[PDB]
Amino acid sequence: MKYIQTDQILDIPEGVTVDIKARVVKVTGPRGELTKDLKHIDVTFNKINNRAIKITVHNGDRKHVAALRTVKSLIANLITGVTKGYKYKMRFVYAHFPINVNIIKKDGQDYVEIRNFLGEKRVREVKIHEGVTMEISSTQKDELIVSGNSLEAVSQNAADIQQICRVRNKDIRKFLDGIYVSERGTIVE
Amino acid sequence: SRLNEYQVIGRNLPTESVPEPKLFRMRIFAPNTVVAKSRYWYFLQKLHKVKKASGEIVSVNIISEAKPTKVKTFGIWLRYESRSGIHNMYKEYRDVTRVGAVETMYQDLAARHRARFRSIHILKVVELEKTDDVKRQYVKQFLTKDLKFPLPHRVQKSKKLFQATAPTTFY
Amino acid sequence: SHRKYEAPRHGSLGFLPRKRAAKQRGRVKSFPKDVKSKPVALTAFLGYKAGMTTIVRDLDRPGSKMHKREVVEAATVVDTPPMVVVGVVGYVETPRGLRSLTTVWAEHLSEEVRRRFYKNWYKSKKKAFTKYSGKYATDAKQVETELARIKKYASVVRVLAHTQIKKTPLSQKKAHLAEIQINGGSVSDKVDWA
Amino acid sequence: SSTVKAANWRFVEVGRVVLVDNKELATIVEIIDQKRVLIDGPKIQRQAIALAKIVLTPIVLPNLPRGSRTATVTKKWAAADIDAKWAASGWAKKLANKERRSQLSDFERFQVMVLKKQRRFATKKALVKA
Amino acid sequence: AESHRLYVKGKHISYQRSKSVTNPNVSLIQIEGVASPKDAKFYLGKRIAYVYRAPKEIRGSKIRVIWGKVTRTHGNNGLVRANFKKNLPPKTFGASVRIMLYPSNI
Amino acid sequence: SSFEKVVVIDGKGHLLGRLASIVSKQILNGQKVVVVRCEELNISGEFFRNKLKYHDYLRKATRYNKKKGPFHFRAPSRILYKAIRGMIPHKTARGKAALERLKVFEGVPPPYDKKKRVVVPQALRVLRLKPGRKYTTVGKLSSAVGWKYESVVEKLEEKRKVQSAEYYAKKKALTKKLNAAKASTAESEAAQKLAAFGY
RNA sequence: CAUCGGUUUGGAGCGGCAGGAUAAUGGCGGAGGAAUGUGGCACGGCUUCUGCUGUGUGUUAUAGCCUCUGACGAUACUGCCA
RNA sequence: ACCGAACGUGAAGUUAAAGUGCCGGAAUGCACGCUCAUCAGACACCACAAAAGGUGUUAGUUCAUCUAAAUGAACUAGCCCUGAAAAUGGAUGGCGCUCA
RNA sequence: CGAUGAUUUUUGCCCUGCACAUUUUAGAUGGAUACGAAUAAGACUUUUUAGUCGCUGGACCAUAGCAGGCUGGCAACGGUGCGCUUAGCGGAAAGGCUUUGUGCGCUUGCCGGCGGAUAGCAAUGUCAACAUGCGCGGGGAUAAAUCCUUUGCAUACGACUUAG
Ligand SMILES: CN[C@@H]1[C@@H](O)[C@@H](O[C@@H]2[C@@H](O)[C@H](O[C@H]3O[C@H]([C@@H](C)O)[C@@H](O)[C@H](O)[C@H]3N)[C@@H](N)C[C@H]2N)OC[C@]1(C)O
Repeated sequence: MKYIQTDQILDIPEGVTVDIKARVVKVTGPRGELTKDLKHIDVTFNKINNRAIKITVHNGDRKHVAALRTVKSLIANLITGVTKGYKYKMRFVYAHFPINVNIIKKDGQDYVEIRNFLGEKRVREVKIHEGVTMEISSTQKDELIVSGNSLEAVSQNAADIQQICRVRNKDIRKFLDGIYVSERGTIVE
Repeated sequence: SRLNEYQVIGRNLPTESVPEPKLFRMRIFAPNTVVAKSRYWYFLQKLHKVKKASGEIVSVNIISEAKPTKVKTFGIWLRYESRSGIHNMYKEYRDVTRVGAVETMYQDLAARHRARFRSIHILKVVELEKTDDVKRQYVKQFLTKDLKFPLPHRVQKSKKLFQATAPTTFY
Repeated sequence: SHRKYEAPRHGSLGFLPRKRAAKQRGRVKSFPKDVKSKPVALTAFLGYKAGMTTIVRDLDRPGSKMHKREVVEAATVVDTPPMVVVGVVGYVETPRGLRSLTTVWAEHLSEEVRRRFYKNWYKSKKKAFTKYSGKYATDAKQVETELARIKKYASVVRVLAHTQIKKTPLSQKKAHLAEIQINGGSVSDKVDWA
Repeated sequence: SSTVKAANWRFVEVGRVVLVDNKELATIVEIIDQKRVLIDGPKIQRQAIALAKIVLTPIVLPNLPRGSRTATVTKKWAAADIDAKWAASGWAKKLANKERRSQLSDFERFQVMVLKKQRRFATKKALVKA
Repeated sequence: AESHRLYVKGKHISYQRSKSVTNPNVSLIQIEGVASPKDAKFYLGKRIAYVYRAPKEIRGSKIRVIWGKVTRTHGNNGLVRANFKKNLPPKTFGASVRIMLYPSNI
Repeated sequence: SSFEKVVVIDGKGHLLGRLASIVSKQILNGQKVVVVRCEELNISGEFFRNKLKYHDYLRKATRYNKKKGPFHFRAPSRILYKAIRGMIPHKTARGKAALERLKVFEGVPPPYDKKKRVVVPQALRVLRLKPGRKYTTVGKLSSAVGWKYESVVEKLEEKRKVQSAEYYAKKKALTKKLNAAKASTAESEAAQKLAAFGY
């Protein structure tokens, strides 16, 4: 409808410094550094003070304005991943065949190896994204821990694990086997 | 420049029974006086049972804007015909003259409703004196405190086909 | 109307036109992809088809009915006397494809490979490569500069080799000359090896 | 610190000085909508104009109320010395220099050529001694 | 000096034409530096020479000339209509012509 | 708007059809045109859509003999050439002469690497398209339909840009030196007299 | 090349006159009003009030605006100039 | 066979219908909006599309709950999307065009 | 489209200097004047706070002299044209961008002396790049292909693979 101005406020906490130039966003915190490129969006940024940043769209229509909240949420995930971390938990679900999951290394590169899924002889390997750590949890039986600074990478790599274990040619309501994301939270609470 | 506002005054031709027929006035938005009188007769023939042949135009006069350099918000009430029926609607415009707002309304109903000039009756054009009389947000957002806004992505219009310097859009 | 019954096409559309080949020597359309870490080595060789014979062999394929049993197989014999390296060609990458920059030849060429540059050898003065051999005599600095060019600019290096057809029972005296791409190492290693 | 780089856009707002027809100055008095404003100045006619027909300048008339009439705008304009601020800007100097150049006769252009010859002689002498 | 030009550069663009029929008697000429009908009106009535080279010498010269004159403007982009003593041959579409400064009114 | 001996256009960021129409009219009027960096040309619309359009183009071929059919060139400069030829009466001798005045290239080959390149504002994408619209880079489209030399052109363009940056650094150093020399000889009698004349 | 006659296309053309709400405006003088409320004052989060700042009250004050009107003076628009 | 206009042989001027990004003479002319389509659309006769759907977007109508900071329901009609399947490769005339 | 070998003992061929004369031209008539990238961005200075620039190339460079003659002085020791020389860089289609000394010229940076008429009041009023040929001059090199006979890895005939 061509709204004259739309604003969003980024709350940037005590231990972070969000550096922005030409829609390239670099968020430094106690757990490291995260970068995001936003050259595909027409937005502008204002430093209100050290603890707040204003994000603005001028003369935007409905969809251009819809992108504004998305921009703010993405940068906020950057901040909360550089200060609090991100941790996704996966549980192994099976009826008869135990799912054997190991973190192996080939070509000097880390992989997640899933064996005996529904008794299949095929072995499944999922490449581990950069900055994402996998860890077989010890407190809980049959649980995988996916952690990292980037919410996007951690969630995508957990989804890669969940999608590789789809059941074919069966009633999935009955054959409920798989590896599913059970908890989505933060490393430090 | 497309339109002017006219008053058109007319009556029935005097007869022995009615020597002093009533005078009727209309406010007509027209390109010229020929169209103005035509619109007057069109509306008088729809409202009252009077034809052009038994009446006469008494007066045609330009009505100029009182304050042509004062920014105003206008409310306009309309009856228009769509492809499928007849509808009433009310819209708001910002301009410095009534004729400017009416020209914008004609463009706007052409653009959004495919409503040609022949399909629109202007019920009433009113200058909205108070900010509370302004109802539509697409005009209400220009009535706020300390209004300011940039004009990003300026495209400069060149007089030559080939430019020896890289394009810029700053402003 | 449709064919009354379905049948596959006769013959392959991928070997068209069914014309005579432009040359009798089959040319290598594509060479193996170059791996830098490997040792410098040739990728092709030229020989002569001599005939076919029969062999007997023990088969090693577990799960086959003929596992650890003798099979009789047809085989082909290719007469392959050694080839002689007589030159080197450097190729540069261009937006229009590979382009040969320069070619450097050896000082001495045998009669059989120099017979390749003639249609009437016995009526000729045999002048082929007679002024080129002088480019070595003084100090071979022109040869060194051309090879330095190949090292500086070429991305693909191929060697020029010819067969020794006089070691075959063939009555033909012309040797077959071909380019064989050099794979492995750097371009400098390739030029040195050539 | 966070160090974000902000835009340096010129804003459409009351008091912003504009050029009209590349020749004459004016100031924004009111905003009509996204496309149109009311402008006024001592050397123009108060009018409603499209923003696309005028060019914003980096100069803002300070403390000009919205909807000011012609007398108010002229008084504020004279008090703020907007003409002086504009005439000192390199933009106005370039316009004035182009106008000056376009008035030269053939004989004056000849004089420019000979003066530039002398100028170049001096500049090259300076260049070698550098 | 290095330059000796006393004419304005031009090009033979086209004939007067509709979509399908051409009129060789009128040539459309593009004057260099002229981009509006306002600026083109300076050149109305000025003489135009098309100068070309021919194989056979006439009075010892191989250079031949076809003379014309600017008659009116054409369109909105500063082109002009020209009238030559002999119609310019169509092979000269895209060739250079010379717009003289005379008859002068400066 | 002057008549030039050659006009060399940097094709980067230009919209295909608008540049094509401008260049067609230029060459038809006797102007020689060179367009470089055709791999950097733009087409409006998302990449997938223009890929579908090129595949619709590919589908057209002479049924009785494919070798007589339309020939689908994949290189970006040939895509621009196809756009330009469709705007030329190319079956006339005058049209062939006009097309002989045009040259199109991937990258910036010599001798045009050391010549001035210009832009065409009426065809420039950043000036023409509304800011939110999607567009295609012709180099990416060409690779997706069979152009084989994207990486070669990219490498050679990197090398050219290194050399050009060195050139520009030297030019900038000399320009600064000359500017200092001009400022030193300022407040001179000739300089003041020139300033009175607008120069 | 000059001047004339016939036809015709132009110029940032220049000037005189008439009409209209004897334009409407604007400018000046006077009366009345209000808020997207200026100064002032009272309360606040960030300011060593370093456009800081928001909410209130109220009516020209350390900015202004709107309506009506009184005497002048122009301009646009349309038309005429033998 | 429609629109315009009816015809001796010429010069100059002006037009009708139709047009002015290139092919093609004439503007990438000035302006307000709408539309983004993984079968967009593009001009009378004329070279077709329906019933019916969409929380794509836009503008409107009528009710309702709201400070005891806006929101909810039904609906109208613009463009867009679905409904929309044929045989040689191919047609807004072609190129191509997306604040067109 | 590229690389590479050999290119006539004929008075034929190649390279090169000059001079003269011809033919051709899709169309010279001061100069195609070289960063890259972004565009809701670039650059400069302090300092990341802010100030400034652009808002078109109507720019930059070149531009005075019988189409640019003949002569003389002053100021600076600069600018510039042609011919030699050194060194480096450039392979995307490099064939160009440079740099070192050297010889002869010009210099409008400033001031002088002489010359142009009559082409008659305009007439392109003839000044370019490309190529070729002809006289002289200086360097340099000294082939093959086809027919024919032969072969059969080929073949209707041409063609092809061979040998002489
Ligand atoms: C306003 N009246 C519209 C009329 O304009 C037209 O609408 C078309 C619509 O039918 C087209 O859409 C239709 O036709 C296209 C194709 C055949 O063009 C199909 O791809 C599409 O599936 C089909 N729904 C749509 N793409 C454009 C509208 N203007 O069709 C009739 C109508 C819907 O009444």
